[PDB]
This record gives sequence, C-alpha cells and structure tokens, in this order.
Amino acid sequence: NPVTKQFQFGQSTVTLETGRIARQATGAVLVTMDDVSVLVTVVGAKSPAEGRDFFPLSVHYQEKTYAAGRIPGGFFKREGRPSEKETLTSRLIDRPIRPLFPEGFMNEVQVVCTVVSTNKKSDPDIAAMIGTSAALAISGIPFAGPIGAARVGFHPEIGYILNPTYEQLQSSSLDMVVAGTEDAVLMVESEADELTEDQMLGAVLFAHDEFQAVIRAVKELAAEAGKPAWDWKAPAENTVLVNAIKAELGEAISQAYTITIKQDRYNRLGELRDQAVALFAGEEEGKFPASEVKDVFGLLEYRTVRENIVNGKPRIDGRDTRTVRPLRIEVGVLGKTHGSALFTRGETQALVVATLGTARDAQLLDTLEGERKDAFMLHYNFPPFSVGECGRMGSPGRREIGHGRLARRGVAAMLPTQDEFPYTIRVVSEITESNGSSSMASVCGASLALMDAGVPVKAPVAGIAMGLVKEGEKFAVLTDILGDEDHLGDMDFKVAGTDKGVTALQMDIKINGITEEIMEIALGQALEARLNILGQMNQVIAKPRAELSENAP
Amino acid sequence: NPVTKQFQFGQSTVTLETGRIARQATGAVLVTMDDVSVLVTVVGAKSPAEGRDFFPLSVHYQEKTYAAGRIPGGFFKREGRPSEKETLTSRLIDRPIRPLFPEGFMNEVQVVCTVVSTNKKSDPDIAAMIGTSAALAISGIPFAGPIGAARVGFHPEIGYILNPTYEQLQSSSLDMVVAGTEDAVLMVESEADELTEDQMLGAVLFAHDEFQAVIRAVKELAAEAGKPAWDWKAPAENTVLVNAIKAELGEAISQAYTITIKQDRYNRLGELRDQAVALFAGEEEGKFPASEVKDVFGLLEYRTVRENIVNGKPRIDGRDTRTVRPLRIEVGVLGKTHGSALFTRGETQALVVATLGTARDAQLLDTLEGERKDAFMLHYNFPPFSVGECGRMGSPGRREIGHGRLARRGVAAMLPTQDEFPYTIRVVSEITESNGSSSMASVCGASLALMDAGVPVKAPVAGIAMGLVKEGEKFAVLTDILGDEDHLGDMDFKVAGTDKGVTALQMDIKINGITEEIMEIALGQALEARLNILGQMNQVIAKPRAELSENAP
Amino acid sequence: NPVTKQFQFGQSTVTLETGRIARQATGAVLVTMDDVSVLVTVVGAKSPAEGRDFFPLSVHYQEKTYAAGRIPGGFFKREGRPSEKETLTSRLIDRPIRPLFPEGFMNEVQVVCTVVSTNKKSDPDIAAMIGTSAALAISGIPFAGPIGAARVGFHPEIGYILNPTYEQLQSSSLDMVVAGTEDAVLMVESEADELTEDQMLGAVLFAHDEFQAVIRAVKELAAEAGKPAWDWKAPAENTVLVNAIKAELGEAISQAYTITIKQDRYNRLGELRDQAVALFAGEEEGKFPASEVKDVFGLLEYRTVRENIVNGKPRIDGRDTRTVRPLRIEVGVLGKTHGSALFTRGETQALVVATLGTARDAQLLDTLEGERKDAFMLHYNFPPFSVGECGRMGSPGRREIGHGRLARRGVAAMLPTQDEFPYTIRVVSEITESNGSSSMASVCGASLALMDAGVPVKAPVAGIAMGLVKEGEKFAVLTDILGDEDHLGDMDFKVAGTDKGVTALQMDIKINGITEEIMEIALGQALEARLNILGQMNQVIAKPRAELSENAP
Amino acid sequence: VPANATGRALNDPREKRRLQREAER
Repeated sequence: NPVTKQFQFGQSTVTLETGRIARQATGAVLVTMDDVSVLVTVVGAKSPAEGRDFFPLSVHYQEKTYAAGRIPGGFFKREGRPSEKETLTSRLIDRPIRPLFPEGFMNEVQVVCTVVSTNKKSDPDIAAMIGTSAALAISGIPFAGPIGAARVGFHPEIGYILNPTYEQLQSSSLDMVVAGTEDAVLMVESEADELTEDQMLGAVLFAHDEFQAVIRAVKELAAEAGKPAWDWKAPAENTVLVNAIKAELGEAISQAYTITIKQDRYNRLGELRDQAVALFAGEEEGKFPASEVKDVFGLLEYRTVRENIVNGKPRIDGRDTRTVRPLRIEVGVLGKTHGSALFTRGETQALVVATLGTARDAQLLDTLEGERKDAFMLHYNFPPFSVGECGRMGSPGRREIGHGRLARRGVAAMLPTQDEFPYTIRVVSEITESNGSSSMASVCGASLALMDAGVPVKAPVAGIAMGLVKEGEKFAVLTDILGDEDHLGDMDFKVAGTDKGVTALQMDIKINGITEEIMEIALGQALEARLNILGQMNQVIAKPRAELSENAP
Repeated sequence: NPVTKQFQFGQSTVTLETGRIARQATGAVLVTMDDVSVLVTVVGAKSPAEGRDFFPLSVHYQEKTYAAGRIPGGFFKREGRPSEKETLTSRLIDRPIRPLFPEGFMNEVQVVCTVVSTNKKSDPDIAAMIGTSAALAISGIPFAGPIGAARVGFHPEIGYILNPTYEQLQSSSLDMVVAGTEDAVLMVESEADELTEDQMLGAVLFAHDEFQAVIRAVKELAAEAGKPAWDWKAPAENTVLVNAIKAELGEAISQAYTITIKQDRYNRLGELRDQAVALFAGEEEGKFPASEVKDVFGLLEYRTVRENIVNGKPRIDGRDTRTVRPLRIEVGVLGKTHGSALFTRGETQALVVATLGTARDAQLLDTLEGERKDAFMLHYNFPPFSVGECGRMGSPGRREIGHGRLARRGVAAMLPTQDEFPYTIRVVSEITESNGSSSMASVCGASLALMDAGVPVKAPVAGIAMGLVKEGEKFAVLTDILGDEDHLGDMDFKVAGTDKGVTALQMDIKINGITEEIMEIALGQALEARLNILGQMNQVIAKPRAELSENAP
Repeated sequence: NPVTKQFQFGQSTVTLETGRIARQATGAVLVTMDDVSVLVTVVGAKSPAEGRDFFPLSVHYQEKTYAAGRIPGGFFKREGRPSEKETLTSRLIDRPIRPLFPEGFMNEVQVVCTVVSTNKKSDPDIAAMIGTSAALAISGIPFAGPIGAARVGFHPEIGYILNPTYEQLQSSSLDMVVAGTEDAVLMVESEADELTEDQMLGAVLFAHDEFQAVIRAVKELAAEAGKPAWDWKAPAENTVLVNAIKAELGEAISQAYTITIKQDRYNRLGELRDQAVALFAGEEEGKFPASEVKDVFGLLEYRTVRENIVNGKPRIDGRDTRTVRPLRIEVGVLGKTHGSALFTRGETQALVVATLGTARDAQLLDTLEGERKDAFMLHYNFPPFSVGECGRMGSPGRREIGHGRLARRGVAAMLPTQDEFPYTIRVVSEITESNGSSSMASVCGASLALMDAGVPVKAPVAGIAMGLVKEGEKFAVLTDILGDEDHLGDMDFKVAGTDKGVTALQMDIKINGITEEIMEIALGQALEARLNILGQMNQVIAKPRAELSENAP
Repeated sequence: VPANATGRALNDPREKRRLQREAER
C-alpha cells in the first residue's frame, strides 16, 4: 500500500511517501529532502457551508522541537502559539496555492505541514512546499496543476545556488524563494544585497527552470497513488444578464469612473447599481435573483476599470501609469525618540521610530536549529484607523508579521554589523494612513529614521509597490499602486532597494503569460520610480547624523 | 495644511495639531504637553449595525516603549497585552465621554490614544484626555460639548497643584483626576491621604475651574478646522403609547414596585409586561415590535421608580434613604490563610484573604517611565455565581481591574512602608455575592483581613457606595445603593476612608444640575454611613493582632 | 442561617456548611476535610436557551495560591490560565455527574470548586467532589441521586488505604479515584504498579463501600436544608412514531447495519433516513414536526446496533467481540529523533517520539503544595486531520490533557528513576489517524519509542480499550471498541498494563446493573487482548536498545 | 568585484540559451 517515489531535485534526493501515515486525510505525504522530513496533510470539506461567500483556505506550518532532538524551551516545555518563522512559512505556502483553486470553490481546505525530522543544516520549508504540492495532487480536491518551489542563493563565483543550506546562505548575496507551476511563476519572496534587476530576474528564471523536477515527480505520484477527482462543477456564467447590464446601464459605469473624487464617484456608481438592479433585478424572465444582478454589475465594473487602464486612460485618481503620488517627508517629528520619520506618499502615511539599546535588549529567537540573538527588530503596526474603520486592537496578525518582514527584508542589507555598531536596534513602523503599499512606506520611513537616529547605515533605501494589468496581448504597468487597484491587477510586485541595486523583491502573479520581457519592463519602471523617491528623500536627510542621538546609549 | 493651536494650561504650553497625521480617521489630533506627545484618533462608523440595540464605544489607550527611548522587555520584545495602567487609563478616558454621546446613537465609535513620546516626568493620561476631547470636537460625530480633564495634587504648604509631576506626586497628599464640561463635572477618580470632604470638594472645583482653558482651546480649534457636523436624527418618542400605558396601566406599575420580595415583584412585573404587550401591542396588524413595547414599559417603570425615590416613598427593598443594610462581619474564617475576613452587607458578600511574602514576591511592573516593584497587590475577583448566573471563568476584565484598583486606592493610605514592614502583601477579594457595590465591601474586607494577618495598618478603612436621584428641583441621596438602583441614579459616588478623612472618592455624574451644596450634602451622608460601618467593624477587630500569623512568609 | 453537617469519612471528619457563603448561587457548600477547605457552587439557568440541542455542563476547579499561604509566581503574580492539575480535576468532577442529569435536560449548569485553604498534605479534589455532590443535592436541579468519591492507595502490608495523603502515596502501589452512587459505580481513574486485576477490582469495591458515608451525609443535608425540587418534566417518548418506524423499517435499518463498507453504509442509511423523513414529516397536519422524525430515526439506529451486539451477530466492521484489529508496528520511523515509533491498530495510528534532555530541561510545576521538577512529560496531540475534518489548530484542549495523562499513567510504572537514568524524557504522541482509543495506541507507541531510544524501561507496556453493552439481563464485552461504538456502549473501560499486571485503569460506567462478575469477565477479556497486543509488540523490539541513541546526550 | 558588479552568471538560463544559440548557429 505504501507508494514511495524518489526523485533528484538538484543534487538532493527527495522521497515522497504516501499510503502509510495519515490515511484518513484527503491527502497526506511524507517528504524527506536532505535529512529533513515533513508530514504534509490536506483535508477538504465534503460539502460547502450554507451561506459561505468566501473560500476558507487555511495553512498551518509547524516545527516540532523533537525533530531537532530538543525539549521545548519555556515554562511549559511544550510548543505553543506559532512563532514568527512558522507564520511566515504558513504565508509562503498559502500565497501560491490560493490562486490555483478554481473560481467558485467554497469548500473548506486545511493544509497542515509538520516538520518531524531535521539535521539542522537546511531550512525545512521547501520540503513543506513540495509536500503541499504532492498532497494536493493525490487528494483529488479541485486544484490547478502541481506546483513547485525552490530557494535560490547567489555567490559571485559559483553563481546561483539551488536550495542553499544555512551555511551556504551566510556568504550569499541573495535569499530568494520562488514558487510556480509548470508554465508560470506564481510567487517570489526575496532579499538581496543590492543586486541588479537582471541578477534578480535571472534568479527567478533559474528557480523556475529548476523545480520542474518537483512538478514531474508530483505528476507521476498523482498518476500512481491519486484519489478519484472530486465531481465539482464550476457554476456557469449569466451570459445573458452580463451582456444585458453591459448595455442597459453600462455607459454610466464608463462615465462614473471618470471622476477622481472618491465620494462623488462612489455615489454616482451606487446610484447606477440601484437603477440597474431594479431595471433587471435577477434574471429577466422572473427577475428573481438579488445579489446576482448586483455582482454581475460588479463584474462589469472590474472589466471597465481594467479595460480603461489598458487602453491608456487616466486612472481612478487621475494619474498616468508612471506617476508617483506626491511625497511629504519629515525627520525628527517626535521630541524624545532616538530616531523618527513621518513619510507620506499621497494618502499613505507611516510614522517610523528607531530606538537603540544594549546587548541585553536583543531578542532570543528559540529556533528549531538552536537559539539565536536577533539584534535588529522591525515591528510593523497597522491600526484600523489608518483605513477609517473600527476593529480589533490586539496582537499582530499574519498580515502585519509578513508586512514587517518585507520591510525588514528591504532595509536589512544597509544595517551595520555588530562590529561596526555594537547596539540593538528596534524600528517600529506605525501605519497611520493606508491607501496603497504601507510596507514600502515603512521601508522609506525606516531608512529615514535610522539615518536620523545616527545609525551608520550604508545608504538610503526606498521601496515602491507596483502592479500589472494584462488584457490579452496589451499590458499596462502601474506605478505606486493604490489600495483600490491592489485587487484589480494581474501581477502586484514590491521592489525595495538603494540607487545601486535591489535589496528585496516580492511578486505575486495570478495569470499565465507574463514573459521575461514584461518583467524586465516592469522592473525598469520600478527602478525609475525608486530613484525618483530616493532623490526626493535625499533632499531631507542624505547621510546618518554626524553624532548619535542625545538619548541613546 | 496642518492646523496647529497653542494654548496655556495653567503653566504648561499645550499644542494641538491636526491635518498632518491620520487624515483617514473621522478625527485625529496630536497633543504635545510638557514634552509628552500623544496621538489620539476617533473613528465613527457611518451607519449602525443591523439589529444592534446597544451603543458600542471602545477606548484603547496604548503606551509605546519607544516613547521613552527604550526597547520593550520580555521574550518577544514587543508591546502585547495592555498593562494594568493602560487598562485603567482607557477606562478613565471612557467614563466621561459615554454619557455625552446622544441617546439613540448606535454607530460604533472607537478612540485610540497612542503615547508617541515622553520625558518620563508626567503621566500622559491628561494629554490623552485632551486629545480625545479635541478629536471628538473635530470629528463631527454627535457629541455634547468639549470635555476637559485635569489632575490635582495637594500639599499643605502650596495648596492645590495642577497636573502634578511624578516628583510632586511623591510629596502630595492627593492624586485626583477630574473630567467635565463647561457647565458640569462628569468624573472624579481620587486617591487621598485622610483628607476632609471639604478639601476633596475644593480640589474638584479647582480642577473644574482649571480645565476651562482646555474647553476653550478645543472650541476654538473645532471652529477653525472642524469637520461639518453629522446629520443625525434624534428618534422621536411615541408619546401616544407612553401616555397609553401610563394611563391605563399607570397604577399597576406603582403597586408592582411597592412589592419588596424580589421574586414576587419580578413575577408580578412580568405579568404586567405581558398584559402591556397584549392590549397595545396591536393597532394595524401590530402596533409596534414586541421589543418596542418592552422598551416603553422599561422606560415607564424607570420614570415611576425615580418619582417614588424622589417623593419620599420606601426604596425597592423597603429601606429609607439613609439606611445601611444589615452587616455581618467575621475574621479568621479560613484556617490556614495568613489573614481572612468575610464581610457581608445585605446581599453583597466578599471573602477577602491577605497573604504575606518576601521581597522576592513583589510584582515587577514595567512602566513606561522605568521599572518599579509593587510590594502591595490587591486582586479583585467577580465570579458569575456572585449574581447567580452561569458566565465565563478566565482573565480579569475591565471591571475587575477597575474595582480592584478602586479598593487599592481606598486602602493604600494605611499600608505600612517597607521600612517598618519589610514584607510583600497580596490581598485577594473574592466577591461571593453581589447586590450593590462589591468594591466597597472589598475595601472593608481588606481592612479586616490585613488587621487579622497582623499587618500594622495605620487605621481601619471602610467604604460606602452612594447615589443621587434629582428630578427637577428636587433631589434625594440614597445610601448603600443596590444593584438595581445603579442605573436609576444621576450621580454614583463611592467614598472610602477612615473616621478622620477620605482615602478614596469616585464620582460619576450624568446630569448638568448638581451644585456644590448637593455634593456637600451627599458627602456628609456618605460620611455618616462610613462612620456607622466603621463603628460596626471595630467591634470585631480594632487594631492589628500583636503577633503575625503562624507563617510569616 | 448556617447549616452545618459533620460526618466521619474513614478516620477523617468532614464538615459541610451551607447558608453563609454564596447565597445567590443555586447551591453552595463549604467542605472542610482534613484541614482542606473548598467552596463549591453550582448555578443552573432557569430557562433553556432557544435553539439549544445539547446540555451545556461546565466544571471549573480552581486552586487559589493563598490557600497554601503563598504569593503566586510569574510576572503578573496572579493566578491565570488553569494548570494541568486543574483541568484534570475539572474533568474528574465532570465525568461522574454528566450522565446523572436527566436526558433532555437542556438548562445550562456551571460548577465552580475553589480551593480556599489547605495544609499541603492531601489532594483537595476529593473534597471538591464531596462539595459538588452536596451542592447539587441542595440546589434542587434535577439530578439522579447523591454521588460519592474516594481515593484508594494500596500497600502490600497495610492493604487498602482510604484517601491516602501525599506521604502515604509515595510508598503506595495504587492511586485510584472511584466515584459512584448508592447502587452503582460511575467512575474509576487509576494508576497502579503492576497490580493484578483482582487487586484492581477489590479496590473499586473497597472504594464503593467506603464512600457510602458521603452519600448518607449528603442525603441528610438535603433533607434538612435542600431547596424545593425544580418542576422539570421530561418530554414523553413518541411511542406512536417509534412503533410506526420500527414496524415499517426494522428490517431496513437492520440490513443497513449488516454492511461493513463505510461509505456504502452511510449511503444506504441516508437513503432510509431520507425516505423516513419524506413520510411522517412536513407541515401538513399529521406530519410530525421538523427533525423529530429525523432524530427518532437516529434512535432507531442506536437500538438496532445494540441489539445486534447482544444477540451474537457481527459488529459494524465485521469483527467478533474478541478480535483485536490488525496491528502494524514500526520502530525507528524518523532519522534524527532519539526514539520513534508508528503504532497502527486498524484505523488508529500514533506517531510517538521520545526525546532525552538534561536536568535543566525538567519542567517546573508550581503546584499548590510547592514547586516540583518533572523529569518525565507526555504530550498527546489530536490534530483534526486525524479524523478527516478541518478545525482549529491551537492550544491543547481538555480532551488532549486528559488523554495524555491517561497515557502517562499507563507508562509511568515502567520508567526509571533519576538514579538509574539521570535524564529528562519528553514523549510526544501525534495521533495521525483516529478510529478508536488513541490513548492506548499512545501507550503502546510510548513503550516502543522509549525502548527504541534506549531508556531502561522495566518492561513493555500495552493498553486496550474495551466496552460493554448490557441489554437487560444479557451483556456483551466488546474488544477494541471503535469510534462509532464508543457511544453505543453502556460501559467503556481502558486497561493499560504489562504481562504481569495492570498499570492504569479508566472506567466510565453509565448504567446500573454491572455487578462484580461482569467486571471480572470484562477485565479477563481485557487481559487476553492486552497480552495478544504485547505478544505482537515483542516481535519488533523487546528490550531497550543496547546503548543510548548515538545522537542523544 | 562586488556581487552588483558581476554580470550574468554562467548557470543563468538565459546565458545557457545564448551559448547554445551560438554553438548551434
């Protein structure tokens, strides 16, 4: 019954065993890669919940300490709430797979990856991604194609390094994680030491060319030990109702998105929604459905905005495709803080504060591979009042932890080593306003607050968040993506860096067809935006303060 | 552009800045006072939730460690659950403003007060309250008048001290926080060292005179940069249904409320409530919702029990307006505890236990201003079975923390210093029954338990929960208010102290008609009650026992 | 008006006091037994909640540190989340009393047992159970008779010890907690040092004989101070519908349960259920209301399977009453773990891992009697994928704490002491599949992992979960109960042990009529099952490995 | 030279394609 599959991923032998462990889950695979074994399980609900209007996908990566031959630290000697590495891995596995479930699928899905053995020499997460791919292949659940994943490094002499170990990553200038399918890249999360855009796109193409072995081995595993495919039928389109609202009350949608004021545009559009629901509420014959006619209109809005963007029309805020929103930059905004910066990009605003301390303030990270001391901490807060809403004021969630790691990824290359600067540093970026990428505003604010506190950072670092809307063979790259546009795009990337090279890159593709040339054009436009922002930043503070802060040890 | 308004609060230059930070909240103000900068934002939802019958107001006060140029302590090195100080300050900011929002306003309102910088010399709560008033005045949300807040200390040589610093508070005999509008005082939270009622009243009027500057500055700022007022419709009263039930069913409710047995009265009033939801619950296929009829019934009941209280009739339990419920006091109830006491006042019972430890048992408080050690802890527990209900057992809520702090305020003046008593004292008050003010039976029980343990306390302390009902030009002061009389009152004051002076005073006014003479009559009746309860307490244990309990630690 | 009842429970004087404390709870009793005082309150909701289908019963056992005269440790110096002992006592008080409430009673019931004083020489849980019995007898809530509880220790020379102290339990070879009623035994939670089944049953009978004093005292206290009995009338059975469905579909559901294919069964039964719902249900007059027929159909299934088990026909899965599901045992399933084992029993799989550490890794338990270092810990995890479901992935729940303390009790007798093996042992049992008693597959995986790691355990220990279906005067002991069969039974027991004697015993009898003969036949069938499982286990790894694992310290 | 200076690495898929395009042509 145990069906074991062995393949070569790079120079590493990967073993994918199914059939023995967890035989009541929809899919369950044990992946052994380089003496790192992870048990990945996928359970899918058999019926959709009544009233379920969203797809409830959950991913839980867990690192059990017994895998490393250790007893958990802490008062209770048991593993507890997810650490930060387990939340970031949970979101690194969640990001690629969610776009690949078919549209209209609303049955609950829960992936649970558990690291059960490790030699402590390599990160256990590319094995959890391989295991998630294999489990979703052998499960039968409606999912689109096997995915693959790979971590890439870069050393000037060797070149790119596939699946670098923890000792290989101590001397490399890149730490990229690329995930994708057989014909498209679906996720990129990377950190770098001022590498050119060419060197950061060659890495994405190297990883894409390298994990095709994972896809081939998960296709053989699915064609050997696969469960029968679920009998799930995608709901059909109301072609008639759509082709109807399109004409009945569609020209007003065109003449409602030509208003740049949010209030006026929203009101005029809302008035149209009501006018047209009533005109053909539900399918015409009975005029029975309610939300149907309201959401067929929401589809004619999405398509209208995209068509306009692609056809070369002013955006929802009147800007062109290459305009960065006006910037207001201030340093020294708080009287008694070591370093402070208020960074505003249009209607996005971040108040970043840098504090310095001694070696006793460093964070003790109890990792699976042992215990480390982190002398840099960037804490990104996103209070609901930044979006004019009421909400929970509690512990940071997955979105804040991931947005703080993107900012830290952007700023990390410039920070001084403990030899150069023997102090702990805690940057705290509070998003006071958000209508865009507040993580990139946190990168800019962090650079400014660190050059204002006196920290000897190598150079000013700025970030820009962009998007791409492809409609057939015509594509448009949008600079400084807004909040409304974040869900309207086909690829939303986020590039941080200095004036010399990229220091972090996050991409999240959703379509097939984004070739290499499109990515080069997008990255060149991101470079020009970043250089503009960096030049406006250098007009306030260009270099670290001559003398350290008045209140710093 | 940022509007900045600068004024002079006593001797401190206070700056209110708006229009620069957090321009996506309904109202936002950055307040700088005595080198303490706090950002306060209020967000009110545009429409109330469907079916909501209560007003959700939430105030969150946060102190960020980087305000003091310090890195947080603890394994995670991040600001997580609010401390006792933050919880108390949020409650303090919440108390004065909830009664001001108009009646019928169900839109969700959230206030967030983040301390962004401090010089560690003053409490940032007063600046937080100033910012709350300014933000609510600029938001446009329906709100009644700008509030002003002030802290008062006392010294026998200087007199009253406005907004004393920590150093001044070290020598001061009073720590009072007053909040109110231009015409009335709405909140008093005091901690005194056996001060006469005249001195406390003088401190409340000093604070009321002082924060008129805050009110004026907020009014001018709202005139300059205030957002247009909200168009909110005060719902009309159904005077037809009101007169209908007060005419046909008028005398029924009064007779019902003359019943003294609780269960008979509830059974007799549920009946009347069914009859009312029958005779007038239908007019045109239903006169109005069932709830609407129960709401006009509640309102009428309320109106009638307050007309009865004011007109001189007996109270719900038969007591006059100067009677303290029958008292049963016992000490040494538990055999192996260091000190114990069971204090029963009517149907409010508190089992209070005092324990002694060494200097290693002191609580390490991590305060924004440093790191202190608490050698006295008072923990107040309110289990749901004290009121006969099945609730949740878990972390203490806002009310438990506030009541425990009030009891600590009412007892802290008698605690010996570490020089004379070098032990750590922990008092735990379990409320076994509650039909009144449990906090003041926790003060009485804490005094008895501390005397029983042997702690050399200066003198016995007692507390009394009082109330005031004012109909028109007539008013009545109610001694030892019940749990049912809490919402009937117009002022709810809780006075604790010894036979020589007041150790704690907490007032909560809701009407704009209470003069100084009314508060002198109120505090005189409260003194009479506190001296009767102290006379009864001294019959059991009068001075601390000559010897410590069997186990010193 | 306090009412006090004294009685002798062995050579101890138990004092029950009611009327003074917590007079607003439905029932409150203060129990003093051997210088241990516990206040137990029970509160019952007056009216069932609408839309409530299950009986909400919760028990909360709290140990207050001031009972021992200590200030609690920790940063907050306040009692917080319940400890493992508190959760385990809560479930020990919850097990005997849940079945005693009438079925169809849906009011919410909450029991709170607070330990208010102790001399640190005996366990307060027996006093907690006595208080629960007395409070429920005084409350008036419908409850099927007073219960009693007792702890039994065993010494070869003394014999049986009733309610042994903490000192008497150090030299004892048994630690049993028996709970029951005047005519039946309803709970047994035992941990023995390889005692024979005769010596394990003689202790459940000594215990049943010795706690009749508690029942007599509770009866007198209730006949002297008990509140009037609630007027709760049980919903009469719908004999009409039951007879009609039984006649029409008796052979139908019979055959439906004579098929072993899991899905096929579900199908055939859903079809007979939907046919049953179609007729005799609906809105037309004469159609029985809503899902009542549907739930009657459930009941008709229950009676069917039980009548099949007692008549000698095959079980739902096709097994006889004396067959143990096929076992697949494996040791050394993970490479870098010190010890590991995969124990499959049909569809119950457990991945048990053993890890060895040092003295620093021993757990610090802050028990009410002091601080104890634990050099052995067992953590049982039950992930929802074990059962093919999606569900929360967070802290361990009551179920997991109890199942891991049962597996700990099963394997405790074989562990070495700190003089033969100076290491800390952590055993983590991951339930990868569940279709039966996962706790006994965790006992067997713990034994196999502890010998695969080289721990000098005295002997192999295995466990078996059993059941007993009594249909009148005929009974049937079922070996290796399935998850489906867990609810059909009338007695579910779990016997862990080696080939020489029993090391743990958990019984939860649910009916009256199980004599000593039926509990001798049942434990003599569980001896046979346990010896068969031990024989199969010894064919893989019999004795601990030659030397401590190479990677281990 | 630093990493930023170095050009297209030899394992870069695009460099391999150019190389095979020259050898084939």
